[PDB]
Amino acid sequence: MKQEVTQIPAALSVPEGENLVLNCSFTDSAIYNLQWFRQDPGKGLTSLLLIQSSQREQTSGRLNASLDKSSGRSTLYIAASQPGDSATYLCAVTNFNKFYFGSGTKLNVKPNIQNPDPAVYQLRDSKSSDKSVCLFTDFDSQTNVSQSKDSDVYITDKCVLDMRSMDFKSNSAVAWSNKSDFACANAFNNSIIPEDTFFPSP
Amino acid sequence: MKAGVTQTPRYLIKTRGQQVTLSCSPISGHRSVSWYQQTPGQGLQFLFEYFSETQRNKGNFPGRFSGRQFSNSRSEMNVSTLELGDSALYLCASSFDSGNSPLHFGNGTRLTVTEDLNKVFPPEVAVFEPSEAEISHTQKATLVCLATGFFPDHVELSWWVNGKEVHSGVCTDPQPLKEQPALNDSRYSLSSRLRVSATFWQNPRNHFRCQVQFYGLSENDEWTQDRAKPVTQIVSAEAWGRAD
Repeated sequence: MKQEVTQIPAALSVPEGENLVLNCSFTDSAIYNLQWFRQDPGKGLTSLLLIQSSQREQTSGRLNASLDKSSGRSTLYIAASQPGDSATYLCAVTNFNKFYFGSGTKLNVKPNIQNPDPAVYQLRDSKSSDKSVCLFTDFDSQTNVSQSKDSDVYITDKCVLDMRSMDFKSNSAVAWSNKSDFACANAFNNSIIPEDTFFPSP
Repeated sequence: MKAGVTQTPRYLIKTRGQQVTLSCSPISGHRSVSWYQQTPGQGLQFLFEYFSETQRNKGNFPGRFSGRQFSNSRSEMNVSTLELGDSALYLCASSFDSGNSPLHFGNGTRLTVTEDLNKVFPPEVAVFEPSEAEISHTQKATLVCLATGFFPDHVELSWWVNGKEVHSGVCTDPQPLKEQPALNDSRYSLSSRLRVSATFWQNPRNHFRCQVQFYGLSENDEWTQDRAKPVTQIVSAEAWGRAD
């Protein structure tokens, strides 16, 4: 029979602190082990748990995974999620003479922003660039950043930075263009942004 | 600190029809070496596993994908007659025993197969200094670094402040954005932020550098275009703090 490994959800976005459930299933129960891994962007995989076919569960830290071999299932439980858990989580099984990986759960654990201060700032032009650059920053993690209506306006997704020695985390998205009919006042018009976002005078 | 799994080379750009050979060295004491291909469309797919110099298990790749293992457990794989769809992250994993012991992966060799080396461009890199309004409203100062117009996506961006590499206050996009989303040869852009206190930004002795390493053509690749050969290189931009 043909082994098929399935993982759900494909993507998971949750507030930090919440417990998480990652599901894996396999159609051929004749496995020697099941293994869970994380992978960060631009990196290889790190082994989290290996459950032998004769075992029902393994634990390490905040991670616990079960194996129900006859049912063809494993569940990974991540307690008390942290931003540093953000990664793609991969389930794999070892069969008699083959190895099979699921397609992954892409997990994003969002920081709790304690004092949102949403704003859109204009950065200074560079003397060695032709771009106009705008920064939407300091919004709550519930804010979603959309792409521009315009194909020559570039917008990145929210990215969280941590200023460690200040106990401070912040979200931001960058927009830029070298078109001339472009202003930071308009750059994020295709996103639903907070009504109290601060737009300083240029 | 003891070595993890090592892989060589880290980045390759090839044209269609060429061949490549990749190496992996296991963790000391691991004897099982496995190869996997990771693509966006097919995910991680098993190639083959070696133990004590012989292939123990194999996937479903055609015969133009091959491997081998030397007596000190180092392993090579080879791909001949390269196709565009061979572009992937080629991962090695070592294990004491793949049946009952964890797989330890390397960081991969990134291969890009392109129609033509004239598709390859290094990034342009620029830093954009903070907004005055940010400084007055928050007492913080965000620098932005943009790396734009590069192909393929073989870049590493890092920030350096007074010569030391920083991770606090930084966030770099996890993936780049395609400048022209519908085209297979599209050039890419990447953004990153570095946030400091207003007091740190206001000291003109503080120096900020955004570094982008780009892994490009080999000295053995032929180049006959007018523009500079897009070899492996660093492209950087910098700023100094300012009191006002």
